Amino acid sequence: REIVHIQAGQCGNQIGAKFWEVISDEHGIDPTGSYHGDSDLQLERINVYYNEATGNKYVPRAILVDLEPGTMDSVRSGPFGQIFRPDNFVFGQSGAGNNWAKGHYTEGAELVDSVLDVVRKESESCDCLQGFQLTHSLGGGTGSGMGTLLISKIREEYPDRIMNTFSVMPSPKVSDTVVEPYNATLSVHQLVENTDETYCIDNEALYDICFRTLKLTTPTYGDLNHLVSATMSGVTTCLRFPGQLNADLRKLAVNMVPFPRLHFFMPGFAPLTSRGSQQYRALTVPELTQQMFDSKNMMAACDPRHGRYLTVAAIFRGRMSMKEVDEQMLNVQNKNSSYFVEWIPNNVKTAVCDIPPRGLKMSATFIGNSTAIQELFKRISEQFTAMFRRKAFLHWYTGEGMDEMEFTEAESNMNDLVSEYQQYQDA
Amino acid sequence: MEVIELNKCTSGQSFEVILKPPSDPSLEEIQKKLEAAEERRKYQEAELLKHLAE
Amino acid sequence: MYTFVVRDENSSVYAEVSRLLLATGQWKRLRKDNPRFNLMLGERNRLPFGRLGHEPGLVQLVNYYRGADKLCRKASLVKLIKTSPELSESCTWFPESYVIYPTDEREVFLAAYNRRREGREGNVWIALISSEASELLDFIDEQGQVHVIQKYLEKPLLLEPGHRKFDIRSWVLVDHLYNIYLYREGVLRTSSEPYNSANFQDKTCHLTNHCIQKNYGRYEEGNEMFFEEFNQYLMDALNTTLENSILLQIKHIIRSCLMCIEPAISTKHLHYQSFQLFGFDFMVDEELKVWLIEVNGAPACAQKLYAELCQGIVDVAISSVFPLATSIFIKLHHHHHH
Amino acid sequence: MRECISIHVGQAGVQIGNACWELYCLEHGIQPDGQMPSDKTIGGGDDSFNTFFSETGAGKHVPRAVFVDLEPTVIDEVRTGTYRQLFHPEQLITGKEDAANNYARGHYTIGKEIIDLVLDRIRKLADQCTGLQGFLVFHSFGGGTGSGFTSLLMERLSVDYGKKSKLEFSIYPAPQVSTAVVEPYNSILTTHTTLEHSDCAFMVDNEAIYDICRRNLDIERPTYTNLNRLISQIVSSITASLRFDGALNVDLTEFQTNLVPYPRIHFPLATYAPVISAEKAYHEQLSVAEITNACFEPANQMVKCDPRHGKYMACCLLYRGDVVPKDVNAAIATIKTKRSIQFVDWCPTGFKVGINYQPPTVVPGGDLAKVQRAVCMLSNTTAIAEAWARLDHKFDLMYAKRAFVHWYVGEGMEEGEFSEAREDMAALEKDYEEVGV
Ligand SMILES: Nc1nc2c(ncn2[C@@H]2O[C@H](COP(=O)(O)OP(=O)(O)OP(=O)(O)O)[C@@H](O)[C@H]2O)c(=O)[nH]1
Ligand SMILES: Nc1ncnc2c1ncn2[C@@H]1O[C@H](COP(=O)(O)OP(=O)(O)CP(=O)(O)O)[C@@H](O)[C@H]1O
Ligand SMILES: Nc1nc2c(ncn2[C@@H]2O[C@H](COP(=O)(O)OP(=O)(O)O)[C@@H](O)[C@H]2O)c(=O)[nH]1
Ligand SMILES: c1ccc(Oc2cccc(CNc3cc4c(cn3)[nH]c3ccccc34)c2)cc1
Ligand SMILES: [Ca+2]
Ligand SMILES: [Mg+2]
Ligand SMILES: [Mg+2]
Repeated sequence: REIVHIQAGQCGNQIGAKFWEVISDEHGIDPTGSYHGDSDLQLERINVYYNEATGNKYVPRAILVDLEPGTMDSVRSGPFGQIFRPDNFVFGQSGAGNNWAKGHYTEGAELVDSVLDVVRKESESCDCLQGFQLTHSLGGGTGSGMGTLLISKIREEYPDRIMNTFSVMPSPKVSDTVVEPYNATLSVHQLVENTDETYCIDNEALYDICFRTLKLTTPTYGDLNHLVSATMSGVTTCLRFPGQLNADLRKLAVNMVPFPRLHFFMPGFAPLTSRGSQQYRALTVPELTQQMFDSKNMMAACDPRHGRYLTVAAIFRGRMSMKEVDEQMLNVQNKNSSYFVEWIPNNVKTAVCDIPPRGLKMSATFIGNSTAIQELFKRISEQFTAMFRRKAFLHWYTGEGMDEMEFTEAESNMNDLVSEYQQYQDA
Repeated sequence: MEVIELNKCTSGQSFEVILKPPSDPSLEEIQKKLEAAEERRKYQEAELLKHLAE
Repeated sequence: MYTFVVRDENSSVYAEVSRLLLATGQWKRLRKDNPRFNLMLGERNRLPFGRLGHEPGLVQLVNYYRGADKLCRKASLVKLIKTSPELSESCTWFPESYVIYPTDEREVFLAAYNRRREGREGNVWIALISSEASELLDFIDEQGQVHVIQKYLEKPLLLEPGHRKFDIRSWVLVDHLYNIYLYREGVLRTSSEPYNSANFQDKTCHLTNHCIQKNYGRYEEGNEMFFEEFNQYLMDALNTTLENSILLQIKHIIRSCLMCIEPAISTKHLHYQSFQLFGFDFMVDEELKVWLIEVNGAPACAQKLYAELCQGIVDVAISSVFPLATSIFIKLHHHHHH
Repeated sequence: MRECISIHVGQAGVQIGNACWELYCLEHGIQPDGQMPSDKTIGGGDDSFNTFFSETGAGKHVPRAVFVDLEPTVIDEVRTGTYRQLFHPEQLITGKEDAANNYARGHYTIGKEIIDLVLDRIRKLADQCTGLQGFLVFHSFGGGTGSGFTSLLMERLSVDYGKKSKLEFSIYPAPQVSTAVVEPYNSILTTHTTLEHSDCAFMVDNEAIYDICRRNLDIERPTYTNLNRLISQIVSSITASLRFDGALNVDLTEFQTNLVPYPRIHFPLATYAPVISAEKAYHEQLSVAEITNACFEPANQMVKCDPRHGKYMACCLLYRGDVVPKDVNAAIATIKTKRSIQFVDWCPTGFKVGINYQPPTVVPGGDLAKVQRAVCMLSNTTAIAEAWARLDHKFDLMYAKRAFVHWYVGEGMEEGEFSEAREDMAALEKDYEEVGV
C-alpha cells in the first residue's frame, strides 16, 4: 500500500518539506536517509511513504514541483533537503506570477508532462498503489493552477486511484495578492470533481491561533506551518504505524464521504502549541476531547456550531486509557447530538496509536466533515464577486487566453457547492 | 416429563424431552448480472474520460 | 445533562412530566427520531422496544413495560386471569367473564348462564347491559371485533345523598426495580343520577365514565369524590374507614395482578429499563367487596392531582435512574411465610 | 462418515476461523505440525473427526478449510502463524486490493476477478471427499468482502453443489468495535442475496460478545482476539456433534430439520453459559440447573433481544462436561414454571438434548476459565427479529438521503437493488411477526 506524494508551488513545497521533516523523525529517518530508531513498529508500514534504495537508505516517494526554482532550491538546502530523490525535482523558470491561468493553461502546461513522467516512474515501482496526495495553496498560480492541472491529468491516467489534498485557503488577513479569491474559486471547481479528500486549511484560522493562543504577536509562515505539519502527521498516523485500524485510503474515504462533492474537511489538533514553547503538563483525555472539538482549534475559520457534522474522525496518540477515550467521545456526541446528523448512525469514529508525536506525551487529531465548511466557500465567493462585478484584475487572466464565461461558471459551481451544504444542514 | 430417543455412547448421550404436544439462479443468470454491472462501470468510466477529453 | 424524547403528544400525564424535566435545567429534549436519548416517552402503539439498549454509553429508560398489554386489554385480562394459576378461574375479586368471538368459549358461557337464569339467581351481564343472552350475542356480532361478556354486579354500593353508583380509580407506578407504588390520592368517578335497578338500557346511571355524564356537578365538583370525603362518608354512614373496608382489597388486587406478570415484563437484567403508570378501575358492592373492572395502560389523571403525581413520577421512576445534583406513594410488598 | 468444508471469507471470517481450528486441534489433540498421536489409522480413516480433517500418508491432519480474503495481510498472518504447517498454500487465497467495506465492490467488481479461482480451490477439497455434506461459511455482515464476495460465492455453491447444505456463521455489526458507517447497507444487501441459499445461519452480534467480555471476563476494552476466542467456543459447541460420536445433529441436514421448520426463518438464537474469567481467583462451580437457567438470560445471548416477547419454533441444549439426563430434566422442569417460554401452536413444546462428557477445552493462556460443565442453547425464536428491526432502521435513515449510495453505484450496482433488498427484509420482518404474535 504505497502513496505517491506531490507538492506544488511555494506554499506546497514549504509545508510539504515540513511534512517529510516531521514524519521522518517519527519513523527515525535521519536527513541522509539512514534509519536510527529503537522500536520496529516504526518500520512496519514505512513502505507507504518511503522507497528503499542502495543499502537500506530510505527515499521519500515525493515529487517536488514548481514553476520557479527559488523555493525548491531552499528545500534542497534545508534540513531534510538531501533525503529527497534529486530526479524528482521538476521545475521551470518562468514562474506563475500568482496567476491561475499561467499555472493551468500556459506556463504549467509546458511543464506538466515532465512531472507526470516522474509520477509514472514512481507508480510502476509500487506493488499496490492506493492513492496520491498533494500539498499546495489555492491563492497562488503554480500550486493552484498547475496543482489542479496535475490532479486532472492524474485522474485521467489513474481514474481508479484515490486523490487526497492538503489545500491552503487564501485570506485577506494573510495575503500576498488581491487576485487570491479568483485563483481559489477556479481551484475549488477542480477539487470538487477530482479529489476524494481535501483538508481545508484557512490561513486566517492558522493566524488567529498563532496570535490568540500561542501568544505570538507577529506570526510568520514558519509558525503557520508548525500547525499544519502537526495536522498532516496526525491524519496519517494510522496509515504509517501498525495498529487496530486496517484501512487503505479508499476504505477510509468510503466511511467519511456520504456524498461525492462534499469531501472538504475541517482539520483540528490538540493541544495547540507554538514552536519552541515547551509543554510540561500532559493533557487529560477530557481535555484532549474538549479542545479538539472547540472552534479555536479548528484550522478552517468556520464555526462548527453554525452547521452539522456529517462524519467525524479522531486519532488519539500516546499512552492512554482507550476506555476513557470511548467514554469521552461518547460524552461529546450525547451532550451535543444536535450538531451531528441523526440520519447517519454512528458517524463519529475513533482510533488510537501508542506512538505520540515529538514534544507531546499525548495528542489528538480532529477530522470533521461539517456542513459549516460552507462559510469558508461563502467567504471566497463574496471576495470573488466584489472584484468580478467590476471585472477587476481580470486582464491578467484574459491575457493568458481565458474568457469571462469561465469565471462565471466557476462562480456558479461554488455557489452550488454552498447550497448543497445548506441542504443537509436543515435535514 | 416424557424422555424419548435416548441414545448413549462412550462420549456422552442425547435425548428428547417433550413437555406438551402441538395444537435458484443458474450459472447463466449470474454471469449476466455480473457483466451487466461491468458495462455500467465501463459506461461511467467512459463518460469520465469523455468529460476529461473535452 | 440527561436527554429525552417525546413520541406521544396526546399524553396529558407525560406532557406535564416533560415540562417538569425541562424546568430542572438538567434535562434536554431532543427530536422524536434522535436515538441518543436517556429517556423515552414512547407512543401507545408499536413502540419500538427492539431498538432500546443498543446505544453505547447510554443508560436508556422507557415509560412503558413491554408485554404489559396482556393486563391492559379486556380480552387478554380475562385470559390472563383464568389461565394464570396465581389468579385462577376461582378468582374471588374478579367478576365471572368469558371471551366471545364474532361469527372462544361461548358454549361455556351458555351453561354458566343456565342456573343463573333457570335457578332463581340474579341475572344481569355486560359486554350493552342486558338479562338475556341472545340480546348480547346479537350485539357483539353486529359491531365487528372480539368483546368480553361479564357478570353484572346487580348489588352495587350506593352513595347517599342520591342513591348513586360509582367506580374507584387508583394510580399505580412500577419503577425499574419493579417496586409497586400506589398513589395515596385516588378518586371516585361517581354517578349523579340515582341507580335504577329495573331498567338497564338508560346507561347514564349504570356507566360511571367521566365522559358519559357530561345532574353533573350536583353533589361533587366534577362528579369526582376524593378519598378524604369518601372516607368521612364511610365513617358517618357505615362506621368504617376507607383503609379497612376497601383499600386493603385494592392493594391486594394490584399486587396480585402485577406480581403475576412480573416474570414476563420485568427489566431486571435487560439492556434497557422500563417503568410505567397504570390506572386500576375498581367496583364496590353493597357488602363492601371490591371488584376489579379493568386496568388502563395509558391512564389520564385528575386535574387536582396532576401536579403532585407528575412530580412523584420524576422522583422515584426517573431521578432514581438519573440522579440530579414523606412520600406520596404506598409501597406494596408482602412476604407471608407458608 | 460425511465430510464438511469450512469457508472463511474476509477479515472477520479468517481470524475467527483461526480461533476455531486452533480450538479444534486442542480438542482432538492435534499438534501445530498436524500430527495426531491418538489417531492409530495412519494415512486415512472415517472417524467423526475426519469430518473436519483429511489425512496424509505422512500422518498430517489437515483442515478441510479454505481461507479467502481480497487482501493479503490478514491471511499472511496464517501463512506465518503458529499453525502455518497445518494448512496447504492452495487453501489460502488472497487478492491485492480489498473491497473497502463496499458490498458492490466485493460482489461485482473485485469478486468477479477471483470467484473462479476460489471455486476451483474448493473443488480440490470436494474431490478428496467420499460423501460431502456441504459447507460452513464464516464471514461478517459489515465487510465488503465478508458481505459482497460471500453472497456471490453462496450463489455459485448452490449451482455447483445444488444438493449440499450450507450453514452460516455471521458477524452482526456493532459500532463499539467497527470504524465503518456503511455496514447497515452491506448487511441488508448480503442478507437479501444469500437468504434463499442459506439453510441455517447463526448470527453473532459483536455488541453482545463485547459486553459479555466486559461483564464476565472483566476485560475493559475487548480486542478481536478476546471476541474470537469466545466466539470459537460457541462455534465449537455447535459443531461438536459433527466432530464427535453422538446421535444429535450428526449431519448438516439435521440442523435444518431440528432448528428450521420454515426455510426463510433460519436464524437460530444462540445462548452460552457459563463464561468465567481465568483471573477469577475464587470460583464456585455452577450446577446443571444454574447454567441451564442462564440460557434464558438475555445477557448471555449472542444477540441481545427478548425471547419472552416472541415464540419458539425449536430448541436444542448442547452440554459439555459433567451432565446426565436426570439433572437436565429436573432443571428444565424448574425453569418451565418460572420463566416465559411460549412455542408456536404447530410445534411441540420440548427440547432436544445432546451431552458430551468431555468438558469444554480452553486455550492455554486464554481469558476463559476451565469449568466442570457448560451448555450452549440453540433456540429458534422470533425475538431475534429485533436485530433485523435495528438494522433496517439504520438502513432507512441513511438511504432516505441516499448517503454513501454513490460508492456502490460507482461500482456498477443499481440503486434499485437497495430497495429490492430492503423490501425483502421488510417481508422477513413480517414473516417473523406472523409467527410471533
Ligand atoms: N468478532 C469479530 N469481528 C470482526 C473481526 N474482524 C472484523 N470484524 C468485524 O467486521 C466488520 C467489518 O468487516 P471486515 O471483516 O473487517 O471487512 P472484510 O470482510 O475483510 O471486507 P473488506 O471491506 O474488503 O476488508 C466490522 O463490524 C468488525 O467489527 C474479528 O476478528 N472478530
Ligand atoms: N360488571 C360491571 N358491573 C358494573 N358496572 C360495570 C361493569 N363493567 C363496567 N361497568 C361500568 O362501566 C364503566 C366504565 O366502563 P369501562 O371502564 O369498562 O370502559 P372504559 O375503558 O372506556 C373506561 P376507562 O377509560 O377508565 O378504561 C364503569 O364506571 C363501570 O360502572
Ligand atoms: N501556510 C502557508 N501559506 C502560504 C505560504 N506561502 C504562501 N502561502 C499562501 O499561499 C498563497 C500564495 O500562493 P503561493 O504558494 O505563493 O503560489 P505559488 O508558489 O505560485 O504556487 C497566499 O494566499 C499565501 O497566504 C507558506 O509558506 N505557508
Ligand atoms: C499530505 C499529507 C496528507 C494528505 O492527506 C491525506 C493523505 C493520506 C491519508 C490521509 C488520512 N485520511 C483519512 C484518515 C481517516 C479517515 C479518512 N481519511 N477516517 C478515519 C477514522 C479513524 C482514523 C483515521 C481516519 C490524509 C495530503 C497531503
Ligand atoms: Ca485416521
Ligand atoms: Mg508566493
Ligand atoms: Mg479486510
